Amino acid sequence: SAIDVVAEKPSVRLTPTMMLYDGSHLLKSGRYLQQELPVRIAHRIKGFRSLPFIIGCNPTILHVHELYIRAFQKLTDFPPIKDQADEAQYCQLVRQLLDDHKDVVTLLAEGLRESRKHIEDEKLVRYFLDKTLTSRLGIRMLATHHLALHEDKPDFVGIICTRLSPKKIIEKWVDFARRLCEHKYGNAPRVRINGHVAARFPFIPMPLDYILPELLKNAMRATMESHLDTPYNVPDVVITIANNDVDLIIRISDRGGGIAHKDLDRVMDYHFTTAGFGFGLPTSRAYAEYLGGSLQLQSLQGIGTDVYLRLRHID
Amino acid sequence: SAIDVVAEKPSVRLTPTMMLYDGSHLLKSGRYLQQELPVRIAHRIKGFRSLPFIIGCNPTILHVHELYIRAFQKLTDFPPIKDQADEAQYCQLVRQLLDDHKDVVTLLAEGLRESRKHIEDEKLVRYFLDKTLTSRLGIRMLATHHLALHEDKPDFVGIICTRLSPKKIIEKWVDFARRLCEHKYGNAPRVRINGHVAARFPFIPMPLDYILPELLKNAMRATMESHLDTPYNVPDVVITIANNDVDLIIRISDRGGGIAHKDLDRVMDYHFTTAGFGFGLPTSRAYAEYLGGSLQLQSLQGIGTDVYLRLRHID
Ligand SMILES: Nc1ncnc2c1ncn2[C@@H]1O[C@H](COP(=O)(O)OP(=O)(O)O)[C@@H](O)[C@H]1O
Ligand SMILES: Nc1ncnc2c1ncn2[C@@H]1O[C@H](COP(=O)(O)OP(=O)(O)O)[C@@H](O)[C@H]1O
Ligand SMILES: COc1c(F)c(F)cc(-c2c(C(=O)O)sc3cc(F)ccc23)c1F
Ligand SMILES: COc1c(F)c(F)cc(-c2c(C(=O)O)sc3cc(F)ccc23)c1F
Ligand SMILES: [K+]
Ligand SMILES: [K+]
Ligand SMILES: [Mg+2]
Ligand SMILES: [Mg+2]
Repeated sequence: SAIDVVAEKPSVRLTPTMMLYDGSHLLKSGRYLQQELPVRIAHRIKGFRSLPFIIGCNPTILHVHELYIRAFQKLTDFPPIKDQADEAQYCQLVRQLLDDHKDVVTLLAEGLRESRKHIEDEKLVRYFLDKTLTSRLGIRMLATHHLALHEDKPDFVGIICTRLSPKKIIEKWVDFARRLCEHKYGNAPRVRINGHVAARFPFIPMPLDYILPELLKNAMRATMESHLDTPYNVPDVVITIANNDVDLIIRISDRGGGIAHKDLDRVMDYHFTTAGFGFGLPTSRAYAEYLGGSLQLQSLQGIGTDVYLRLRHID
Repeated sequence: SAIDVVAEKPSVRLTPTMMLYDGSHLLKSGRYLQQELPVRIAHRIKGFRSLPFIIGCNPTILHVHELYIRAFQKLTDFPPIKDQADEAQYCQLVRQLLDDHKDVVTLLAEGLRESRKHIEDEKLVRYFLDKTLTSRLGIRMLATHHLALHEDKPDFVGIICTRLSPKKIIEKWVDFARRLCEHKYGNAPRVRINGHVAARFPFIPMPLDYILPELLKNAMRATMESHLDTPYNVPDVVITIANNDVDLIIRISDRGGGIAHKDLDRVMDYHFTTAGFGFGLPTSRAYAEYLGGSLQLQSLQGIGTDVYLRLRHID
C-alpha cells in the first residue's frame, strides 16, 4: 500500500543547469535523492501493476517487477540522512542498485518479446517501454551524478563534463563499433568526422554513451550487409557535428542501402529487426526526446540513410 | 493457443432485420451460432488477457476469466451440427451457458470495484466494461433467439415480438420498480404514461428489460430521497413515448431534485454512486449505443431530471 501513497506525490525535476550550480552540498544532494527516488520508483511500479495481464504474468517481467519493489523497500527503509557517515552508507546502496539493475533493458526486451503478441493493443508496450526506459535513464543520471560529486575529476562537476568534446566522444564509440563489426565481418567502414570538430561545451556524456554506439552499430551493419561481395572496400560512414547556441546536432550518414519503404513504418517499434534485439532506434529516440532533443531518420532507398541526433545545450 | 487463432477470424454480425426473415431453419441457425459464438468469445478472452495486471489478478476477475475459457472449451468441443438430434443437444449447452453466466455483471462489478483504484489509467476499465457487457448482451440475444425459435409463441419470431407495445413493457417494469421502492420507503411515485400509448411495432424486448428497470429505480429513488418529510405524497414520474419511422423515444421525467453539477461528470462512470452498485447508467448507455440508439440526460438542479432513451426501429 506504500507504493500508492508515494506515487501520489508530485516529483521535483532537476534540470542539468541546476545540477551544474566542506561537503555540505553532498548532504543536500543525498537528501534530495532520498525524497525523489522513491517517488519516481513508485510511479514505475504503478506502471508494472497496469501492464496487460498476460505480460505482467511473464516470469522475466515478474522478476524485474520484484527487483523494483525490492529497490523501493531498500530506499524507503534507509533512515533520513543526518550526517556525512549516513550519506557515505547511502552511496553504497546507490552503487548496489546501479549494479543490480544494469541488465534491466535486456530483461524487459526478452520478457516482452513473445507476450507482446497476445494483447489487443500493442501500443501499450510502446508507452510502457518509453516511460520505463526514460525514467530509468533519469534515475541512473541522478544516482551516478550524486556518486561522482564525491570524485575530484578534472573538467567534471558530477557527471557533467564542463568541456565536452563531441568529436572525442564520437571517436571513442567509433573505435568500439569498428571492433565489434570487424569481429563479425572481417572489416568495418572508416568513419570521417567533419563540421565543428573543435567544439567544446558543458554537457552530460551518459545519454551519448547509449545513443552513439547504437546508431554506429546500425550504420556499420547496414554498410557491411549491402557490400557482401567487397567487404575489403566499403563506403565510409560520414559524421557531421553542427554546434550552435540552441542545440548540438550529430548527423550519421551511411551508404548501406537505406531503410526500405515496407520497413520504414516499423523500424521505430521495439522488437522490430531485419536480422536482433530491435531496441536501438526506439530507445535512442525516447532518450533524445526525454532530454529535449530528437532522433530523425532520412532514408534514401537504394543508397543509404542519414540519422540526425539533436540534443539541447545546458542553458 | 486456440484463443489467439479463433480471435483472428472476422465475425459475421446479425442484424435484427435478418433475424426477422420442417425445422431446416433451426439447423442453419444452430450452425451459425456454432461458428459465430467462439469467435466473439475469443475476442472477449483476449480482452481479459489485456486487462491491467492488478485487475486480472483479482480472484473474482480470475473466476469470470476461467468461466469464459471453460465456455470457449465446451463450445469448441461440440461437434458440427449435422442433424436435428445434434441441434437439440446444442440447445442444452446454450441453456446451461445462459444459466451459468447470469450473474457475470455482478461478479465484474465487484472484482473491479477496489482493484480499479490501483491502476494508472482508469479509462481502460470503461472501455473493457463497455466492450464486455455489450458483447455479452449480443451473445445472450443470439443464444436466447435460437432457443426461442423452438417455441410457438403468438406475436413472436424467436425473441422478436412482432407487435411490441412500449406502453405494456413500460407498465411491466413500473409495477416491478414501484414494489422495490415501496418495500424500502413505504411508498413509491405514481407513473403516468403519455404520448404514443397505442404504438405497436416489431421489436426485441430484451434490452428494454435491462434499461427500463434501471432508469425507473433511479427516478423513484431520487424522488423518495428528495421528499423524506412527505413520503405519502411525492411527485409523479412522467413517461412520454414518441414513436416515428426512424426511432422509438422514451423520456422518463422525474421531480427528484436533479443530478448536481459536481456529480454530473461522474454519473456515467461505472461504480459511481451517491448511495449502491453504480452500473445502471453506464450499462444502459452502452446497451443503447450498441443497438444504434442513445441515452441522454438533462439535469434541472433543484427540480428533477429528464432521461431520454432512443432505440432504432427494425428496418
Ligand atoms: N542505418 C541504417 N541503415 C539501414 N537500415 C537501418 C539502419 N538503422 C536501422 N536500420 C533498420 O532498422 C531496424 C531496427 O534497428 P534497431 O532498433 O537498431 O534494431 P536492431 O539493430 O536490433 O535490428 C534494423 O534491423 C534495420 O532493418
Ligand atoms: N433520475 C435521477 N435523478 C437524480 N440523480 C440520479 C438519477 N439517476 C441517476 N442519478 C445519479 O447518478 C448516480 C449513478 O446512477 P447509477 O449508475 O444508476 O447507479 P446507482 O443507482 O447504483 O447509484 C446515482 O447514484 C445518482 O447520484
Ligand atoms: C525505472 O525506474 C526504476 C525503478 F522503478 C526502480 F525500482 C529502480 C531503478 C534503478 C535503476 C535501474 O533500473 O537501472 S539503477 C538505480 C539506482 C538507484 F539509486 C535507485 C534506483 C535505481 C529504476 F530506474
Ligand atoms: C462476454 O462474452 C462472453 C464470453 F466471453 C463467454 F465466454 C461466454 C458468454 C456467454 C454468456 C454470458 O456471459 O452471460 S451467456 C452465453 C450463452 C452462450 F450460448 C454462449 C456464451 C455465453 C459471453 F457473453
Ligand atoms: K527496432
Ligand atoms: K454510475
Ligand atoms: Mg541496432
Ligand atoms: Mg441505478
